Amino acid sequence: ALIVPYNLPLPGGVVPRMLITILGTVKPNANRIALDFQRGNDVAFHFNPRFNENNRRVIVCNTKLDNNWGREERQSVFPFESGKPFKIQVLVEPDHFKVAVNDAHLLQYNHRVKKLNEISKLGISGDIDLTSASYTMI
Ligand SMILES: COc1c(F)c(F)c(C(=O)N[C@H]2[C@@H](O)[C@@H](CO)O[C@@H](S[C@@H]3O[C@H](CO)[C@H](O)[C@H](NC(=O)c4c(F)c(F)c(OC)c(F)c4F)[C@H]3OS(=O)(=O)O)[C@@H]2O)c(F)c1F
Repeated sequence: ALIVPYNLPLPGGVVPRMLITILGTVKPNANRIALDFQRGNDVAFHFNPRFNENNRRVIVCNTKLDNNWGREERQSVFPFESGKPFKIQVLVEPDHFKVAVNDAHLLQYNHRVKKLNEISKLGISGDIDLTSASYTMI
């Protein structure tokens, strides 16, 4: 049981082979969830499940630079369910973040922010009960 929004420091930023694991439960009637991997005020990787965008469920990913959102990356697969426990794993690889939900690969997001070792915070927010947030090197 962690308070949301939660900040997970990433000391010395991220690096390939770093695995971030988030455990929680989606609230009933959730509207959205967000993971924000931040480089100072910039958002290197925003991962944003939306439960009701024009009555569709979609995950939006993007980068924020100098307070400007870039071009969104959207795909169709939506593994979250209101009221249910989830696991998000974010594995940093050399050219992308690799995301799996509930042990199934979901998406990749290519690195736009190049200075990986300055992406030194993960913010976790939105309509979840957050159980734990941690990292390990694999
Ligand atoms: C298929 O359907 C669509 C569509 F319907 C669209 F509208 C778009 C379109 O691009 N929509 C974007 C457009 O309307 C743009 C214009 O400013 O605004 C973004 S919204 C923006 O999108 C960003 C990523 O590009 C962020 O997701 C951003 N959200 C947050 O900052 C945010 C959040 F994600 C949270 F989860 C959150 O609380 C947990 C919160 F407080 C937030 F502020 C969020 O800002 S907020 O909705 O005002 O909060 C739309 O996605 C689209 F591409 C599609 F493909």
